[PDB]
Amino acid sequence: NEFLDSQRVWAEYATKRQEAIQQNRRLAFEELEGSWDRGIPRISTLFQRDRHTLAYDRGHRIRREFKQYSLERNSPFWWTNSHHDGKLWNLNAYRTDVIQALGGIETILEHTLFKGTGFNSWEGLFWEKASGFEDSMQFKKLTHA
Amino acid sequence: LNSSNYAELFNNDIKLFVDDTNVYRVTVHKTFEGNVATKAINGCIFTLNPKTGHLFLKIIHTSVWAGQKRLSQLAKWKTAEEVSALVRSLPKEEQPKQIIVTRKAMLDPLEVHMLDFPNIAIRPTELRLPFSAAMSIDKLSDVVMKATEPQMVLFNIYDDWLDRISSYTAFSRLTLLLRALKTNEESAKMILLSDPTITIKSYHLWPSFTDEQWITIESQMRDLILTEYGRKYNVNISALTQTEIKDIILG
Amino acid sequence: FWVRRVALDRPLNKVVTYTTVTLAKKLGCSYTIDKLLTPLRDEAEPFRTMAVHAVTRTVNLLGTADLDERLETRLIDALLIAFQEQTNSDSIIFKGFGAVTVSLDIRMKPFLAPIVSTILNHLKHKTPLVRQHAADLCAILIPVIKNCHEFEMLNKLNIILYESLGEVYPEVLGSIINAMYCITSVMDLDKLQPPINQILPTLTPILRNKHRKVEVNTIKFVGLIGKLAPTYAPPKEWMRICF
Amino acid sequence: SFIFQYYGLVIDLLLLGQERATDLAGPANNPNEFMQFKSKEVEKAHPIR
Amino acid sequence: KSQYIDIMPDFSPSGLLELESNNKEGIALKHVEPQDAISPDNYMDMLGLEARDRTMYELVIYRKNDKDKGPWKRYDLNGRSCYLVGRELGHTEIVVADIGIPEETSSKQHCVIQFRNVRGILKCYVMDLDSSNGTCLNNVVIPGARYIELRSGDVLTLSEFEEDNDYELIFMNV
Amino acid sequence: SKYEDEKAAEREQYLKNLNMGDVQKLGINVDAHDKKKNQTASSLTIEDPAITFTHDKERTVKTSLLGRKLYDKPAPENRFAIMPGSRWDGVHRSNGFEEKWFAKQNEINEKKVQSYTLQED
Amino acid sequence: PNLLFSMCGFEVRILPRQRMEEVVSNDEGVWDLVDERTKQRTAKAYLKVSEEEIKKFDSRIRGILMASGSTTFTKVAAKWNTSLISLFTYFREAIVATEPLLDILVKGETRIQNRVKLGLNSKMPTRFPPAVFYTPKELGGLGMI
Amino acid sequence: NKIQQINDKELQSGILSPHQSWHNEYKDNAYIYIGNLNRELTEGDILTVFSEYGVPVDVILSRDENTGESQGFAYLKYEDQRSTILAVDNLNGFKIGGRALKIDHTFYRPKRSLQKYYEAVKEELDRD
Amino acid sequence: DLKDVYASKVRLNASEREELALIEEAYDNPHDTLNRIKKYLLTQRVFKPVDITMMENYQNISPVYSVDPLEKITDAYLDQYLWYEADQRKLFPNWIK
Amino acid sequence: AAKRSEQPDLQYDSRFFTRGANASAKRHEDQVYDNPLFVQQDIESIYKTNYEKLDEAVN
Amino acid sequence: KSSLQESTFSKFYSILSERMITFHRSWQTAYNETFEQNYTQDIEDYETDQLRILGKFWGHLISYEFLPMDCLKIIKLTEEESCPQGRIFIKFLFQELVNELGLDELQLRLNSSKLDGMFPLEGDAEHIRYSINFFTAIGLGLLTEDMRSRLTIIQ
Amino acid sequence: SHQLGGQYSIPQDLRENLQKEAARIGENEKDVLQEKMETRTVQNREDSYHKRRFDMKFEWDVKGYEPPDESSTAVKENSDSALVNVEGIHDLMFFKPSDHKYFADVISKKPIDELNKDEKKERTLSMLLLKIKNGNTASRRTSMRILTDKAVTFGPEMIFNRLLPILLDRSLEDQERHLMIKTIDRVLYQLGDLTKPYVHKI
Repeated sequence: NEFLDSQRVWAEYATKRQEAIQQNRRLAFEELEGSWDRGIPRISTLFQRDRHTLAYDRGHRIRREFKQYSLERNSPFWWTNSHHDGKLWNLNAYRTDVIQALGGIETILEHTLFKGTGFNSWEGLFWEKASGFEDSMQFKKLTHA
Repeated sequence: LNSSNYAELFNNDIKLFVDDTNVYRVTVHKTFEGNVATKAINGCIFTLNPKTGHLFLKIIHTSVWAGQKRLSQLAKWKTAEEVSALVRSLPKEEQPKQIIVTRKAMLDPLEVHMLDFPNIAIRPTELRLPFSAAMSIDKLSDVVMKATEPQMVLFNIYDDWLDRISSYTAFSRLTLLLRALKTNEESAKMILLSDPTITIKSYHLWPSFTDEQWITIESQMRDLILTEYGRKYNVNISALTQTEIKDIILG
Repeated sequence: FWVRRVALDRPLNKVVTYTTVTLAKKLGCSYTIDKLLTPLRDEAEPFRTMAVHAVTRTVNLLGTADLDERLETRLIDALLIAFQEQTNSDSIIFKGFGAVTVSLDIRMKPFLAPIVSTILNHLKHKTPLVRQHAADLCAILIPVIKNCHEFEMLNKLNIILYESLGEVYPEVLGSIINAMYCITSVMDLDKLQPPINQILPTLTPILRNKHRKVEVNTIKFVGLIGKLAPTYAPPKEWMRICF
Repeated sequence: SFIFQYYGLVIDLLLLGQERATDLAGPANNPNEFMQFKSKEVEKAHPIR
Repeated sequence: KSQYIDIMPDFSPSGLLELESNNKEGIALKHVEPQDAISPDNYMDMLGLEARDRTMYELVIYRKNDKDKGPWKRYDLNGRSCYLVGRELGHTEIVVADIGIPEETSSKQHCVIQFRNVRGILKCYVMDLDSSNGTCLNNVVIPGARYIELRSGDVLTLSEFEEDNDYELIFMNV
Repeated sequence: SKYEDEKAAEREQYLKNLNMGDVQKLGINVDAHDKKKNQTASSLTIEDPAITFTHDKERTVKTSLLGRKLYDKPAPENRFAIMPGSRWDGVHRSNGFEEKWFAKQNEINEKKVQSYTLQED
Repeated sequence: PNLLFSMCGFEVRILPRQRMEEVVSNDEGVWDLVDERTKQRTAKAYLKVSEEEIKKFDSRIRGILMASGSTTFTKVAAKWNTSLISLFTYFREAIVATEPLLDILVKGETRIQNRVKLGLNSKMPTRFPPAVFYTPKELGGLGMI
Repeated sequence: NKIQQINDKELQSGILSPHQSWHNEYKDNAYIYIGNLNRELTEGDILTVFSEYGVPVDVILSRDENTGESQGFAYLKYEDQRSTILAVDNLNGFKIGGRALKIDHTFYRPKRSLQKYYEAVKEELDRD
Repeated sequence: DLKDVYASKVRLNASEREELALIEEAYDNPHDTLNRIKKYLLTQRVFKPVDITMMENYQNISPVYSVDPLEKITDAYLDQYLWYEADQRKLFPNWIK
Repeated sequence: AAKRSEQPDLQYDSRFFTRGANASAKRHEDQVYDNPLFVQQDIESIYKTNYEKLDEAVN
Repeated sequence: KSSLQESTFSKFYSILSERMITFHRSWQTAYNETFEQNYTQDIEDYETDQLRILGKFWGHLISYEFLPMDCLKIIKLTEEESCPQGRIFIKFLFQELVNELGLDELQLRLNSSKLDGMFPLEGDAEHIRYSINFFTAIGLGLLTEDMRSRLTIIQ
Repeated sequence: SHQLGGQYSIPQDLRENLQKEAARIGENEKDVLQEKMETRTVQNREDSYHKRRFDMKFEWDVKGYEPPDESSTAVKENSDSALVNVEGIHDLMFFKPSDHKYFADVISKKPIDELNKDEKKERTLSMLLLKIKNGNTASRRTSMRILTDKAVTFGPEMIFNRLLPILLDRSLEDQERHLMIKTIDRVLYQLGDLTKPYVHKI
């Protein structure tokens, strides 16, 4: 369904490109709005910021697969490159639906220590992330543990 | 942005708000020669659970008023009948611990009718709540005026907000929407009905905005409430301190 | 001359500001601060900063004894707005608070309870730069909270600052320690909460922090305790500080 | 990986022959896309398709 | 009543905007090339042929007092898409035109030889730039500011009458 | 003198309307961008197989909101999507601010996404 | 009547539609091969995931449960999500009719949930309702997909 | 050029909104001042450069009452006031015929001695 | 390409800190780095040794080669340069994957 | 007579290049999602009092 | 409505639908009733990307005979009583019927049913003009050849 | 020529336009490393008025496969005068293209049979100036103190003929400008008898 869809979307790009080179219009943004997240690679990679250096990147497929032999830890996405392809999946609706299947946010938070904090609501809850200051106390004065 | 007073509305035991401004209602008319005429139109008792958003709209037909006088204190004795008839029909898992009345005048007639239920507390608000402006909601106004019988209607005033906000947050959105329909009804309705592509679902009371479209509109209702305080009292907002500004926005 | 385009170029900015402090000797402080209340709450950041410079230099000349109760109310409210909107590490808003609060000292007393709860709120915020300014404003206000005799308010701030000594961000952590130094050198050491024999052992591993703002603030607070309350730590604990 | 594909080019030419590898690659001025022939007579010319 | 206002705006282009847009030292040059302008060598590479099957183009200068001594100069016409024909006396001038003629009756900017790509087909044209003394193709006067299609062997003169023509310009196509 | 104040107050009110823009006196600028959504309905117009037969080219001049002549060819871009008038050369004159403006706008929108998507627990 | 091959981890079986006795409708995991000059569907391609790459996925789950950092509960969950996403977004349709891989996916999601339960020293199911594992990380959960 | 310096500092602060800009003060003003012009450029020549950023509805070149030659500055009004922000911060410091022009926002005051000049201007721009 | 290995890593040994310092030097003075690459492609014919380690995959083990960091900058340039030129000049035909 | 500025073969709307196209490609390796769950994370200010516009509307 | 929230069609909703119809004849009836609700009421609501998923959903169930060809009886091609969004539904439903069946098999089934609103052979020559013009725009002129005879006789 | 299947991606000729557009936009658009290469110089900060410093008067096709040549002498001969050549490739933090012109005795290769002592002295001066300008801190610090002592025995003519022209090139960096202004100031203090043509050049 991706491949049938990108057959359609790239042929629709090619006609609107000819309609606008013919008539000296500019393409309005709404002509390519519905197809922005379709395609293989993606419509949206036509307009990314570093597209002019990425035209010089050649043989990027075989480069990514030969990192087995030179890197000890590699990503499991050896087969796609989102600079050249765009991101080829979207999972935000899983996150909404798994909340709904657990019973809602009120049912989830009755399990927790939310009420002992004293906060009134939970839409602005933020967990501390990794900052780069965890081992910013020592330099080499650091044991094996 | 939020009042520090009403955090105890949202504990786990059931509460219920009761408001009675719209019970006995009158439109001015003129006689066909020309005069002042006072006809009674239909009225409603407003009853809200602030946790769940359940709205028990008790419609009051004009047929009850046609045979009496001194109606302005007969009205409050009818409200205490219907609220107490409402409490008895609920099973005791669902009966409220508290009824909160928006007016001081309702404490004595409700405590007369609630003698059968001694554990239930009846107490007034230190808040001032704009529940009288709920007749400016279109779906609610149509049902009261199409009514030919005394009848109860359940509504859901929170639509579907509860999926993604807490009831603390929905009660704050509600009483800002109801406060701005009270201060200036017609310009408040322009803000809600500005975009035609944003539609109200048939079983919903409000247009289905996105979560960023609600943040924009909530900022516009606060600017309506302040801009009309400045017209009414001839004050610039620059002369007001920040603590006075949140006092105006929250009543 | 008090427009957004004047505030954007620095050489016109410093000339319009000097003319305002020159003219305010004739015009008075009450006439001048009333004119600066609108640039102190403007949406543009560097126009808001230009007003904080003019406010600090006017109050340092003339005092605040001219101001009535309503301008003191409006002035303090505007400074709080310009503190709440700050997004860069410019220091004049703290020089501005210190100048106004030293001027009107005991008249500052009804304003102390809302500013402290604002400081306590910002210490819960997720941006580190917001947490850091909150503990900078705490350290500025400490001698005015003492002068208004509010010793229950100083011990509330000191127990809450003590609970934040586990902070990972060094620029926030250093200004927490500075404010605990400022409270401690004001207070009576027996009345202090938490007691010094709890505070000093918590400071001793923080001496191994490698960042300079944590270090120079912690040596001062260890050295203040070694002057004022040395018998509250055992001798083998003072030698671990020497090493 | 550059060496590896040029080294594997040799084995393709030993498996196909000069004649059939020219059919699949197209003329050098106007080459074929992947699995594209100039005609069907060229396609059916050889049992390797 | 004699004049409304003595001041009276112009609403007419002075030279400076067209001078800065269309570049040459000092004097603004007319003839912006149209969008289908191509050099012959860029037309041969797009069709991809070796030089034995490429078509060349050249403008050989034959003197009118004698064609017998041979070429005056030989100008190869493949490297560019347009060539300005103009006045290069050689005795102090400033260089304007690519193809310079030592003719006093010719302007600095007299005519251009313009290559175009009309539906995949290269076609050499020529335009009179509304010069002082006019231009004649095949000893026929030409109307100004339209591209007249050239063919092989044709002769360009830089003056309207046969009195002032001292050189010839032969367009040769293989 | 109350006569004289009104004659001056009209003079302030006359110079106020004379210095004020014609788009701004008439109507809000939100609507013409919303009229671009009315053409977004006309993307459904091209899909319809019946529209093939009604469609003919009846070429309309691009025209300002007050109704004034505009430029013909495709123009360089600005932050407000204002279109050039018919007296323009076609020569692009700039100190290059508008390109430098669009670069910060892209940069802000990019940086909002990466602040979430580069986080690690 | 079958032409079988295996490429890039996919097992492909091709039936022409003229050779099958009864043409029946299929789920996802079977392709419709279309004849280009007519646009008609003339063959069917059936898809599975190769046995060699079923074992590669199981060895990936064994590697996750042995790495440094696999005692930290959200780190283990995050590695479960990267390898599960990288499996499902690569094969997508071939997973459907590949039954030994579904059995291995059940065992792995149990083993990673057992790493959390054993790191808290208890296996009672009343202490670990599914909200502890499947609530998103922005609400304080593990966020296992 | 001081205007081009304050736009760089505004852009680095990430302001980018017109209502938070220093341009916001002049939201009622549709006229612009154009200065440091070359002496040969004329009214129809000014409408050509400045039409890139919108539609100019009035123009006034100021030129002496005796000799009738250009003082070196002009005024121009746009149909849309946002074209004023465009011209001010995008055409400022642009070298046109040797000299770099200066553009600023302005309040224009028309005079009596240039009255019939204003219709000799208006009949050109009423055509379009 | 060489930099993206370090996008994740928290604790680096001395060889990884030495590796990032050379890349940051190549950003800061790109013309002197580019002349170092040409000097090596013309003259350098003896090289430092390569370390090998094995990866655990439970069904097989697989070797990983770690090349010297200063030599990797030249090899990474030459990798990008050779695939860019083969693609322009159409060395590899359409069937090669 | 003015030599026009050279324009590309296809002109585009401005919004193609200010949108931040393919910006989610610069992620952490273990990021599942593209945006935050709540809008309250991504916004800085819920509401800011603009004394300029509110005073214009009153007066 | 769950299926139109996807970006593309999928075999999941079509395979699930067929299992319900071949279970019991009341599920057969709910699918015949829903096809008329989608065409007569709900057509105005749907965007063009949602009409690709609908016409391929219904054209897949029509071509494997879980719906009769006589469910297309409700469709009438008319200048006045054909929605622009309704005509987009027929194009997407018939492109799916051509791909599955093939064009020669599709002419067998359109002959076997008696659906007049698609192929009018009885009169009203402006409607016979509309239908031939409809189907050649879709890519189906071979279907039109019976109606092409009736028009040249009348003119 | 028939496709044998369909198109599912960007078509073939349409990718090549997009690769040709980046070729055309490549000279106009500034690269990130091209950005750093300019920013190192003092000239990048300057106004046009400030850049007036440098104005100041200081006084037939044949096609077919052929293999590349067996010894690519040409290729080595072209790049051996840009990289290797002859210099101290261990004490300098960098060597620039403009450094080829000014110093140029160190870059040259005439090892013996120089021109009687005095030009042995002329090379050591350009050795001192290269180590001051480009050298690391140990090399700079000694040759700075050596040049201060050897200045009185060198001619003032010899130093300012070589030192002053470096201060006029457009490639110069901020620390490189400072160190040569510093060398002038240490040289001027000792000699004290300065002629009228050299006062003008300073």
